[PDB]
Amino acid sequence: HTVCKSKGSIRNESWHIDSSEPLCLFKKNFTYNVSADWLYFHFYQERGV
Amino acid sequence: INSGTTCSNDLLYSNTEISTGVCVNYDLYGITGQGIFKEVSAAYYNNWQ
Ligand SMILES: *[C@@H]1O[C@H](CO)[C@@H](O[C@@H]2O[C@H](CO)[C@@H](O)[C@H](O)[C@H]2NC(C)=O)[C@H](O)[C@H]1NC(C)=O
Repeated sequence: HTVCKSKGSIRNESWHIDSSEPLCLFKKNFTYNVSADWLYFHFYQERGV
Repeated sequence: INSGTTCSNDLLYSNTEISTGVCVNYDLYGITGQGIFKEVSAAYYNNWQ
């Protein structure tokens, strides 16, 4: 399960347990407009990519 | 050694300088070919483009 820091009520953010950082291939952050109506996302894969 | 996800860019790809006048090999973002380069002022690009 995952909670959000915006006025948390009961539970806490905890979905994995890792004492060390494993080998990672991709990890990054992006920004967007905080005042919008909806957000669209599109995911797929082809030839292992 | 010779494994993991922690590598270095100390290979021949060390941010070489561009050149115009003679067609050279291309490795621009997974693309190959040859062709003369010509500087041109363009403003139809974006961040992800
Ligand atoms: C985030 O979205 C809001 C609303 O969609 C944008 O606010 C608009 O900005 C334009 C440009 O000046 C105005 O013409 C509209 O009247 C604004 N609408 C509202 C409801 O305020 C805001 O500019 C966006 N921000 C970014 C960084 O994209």
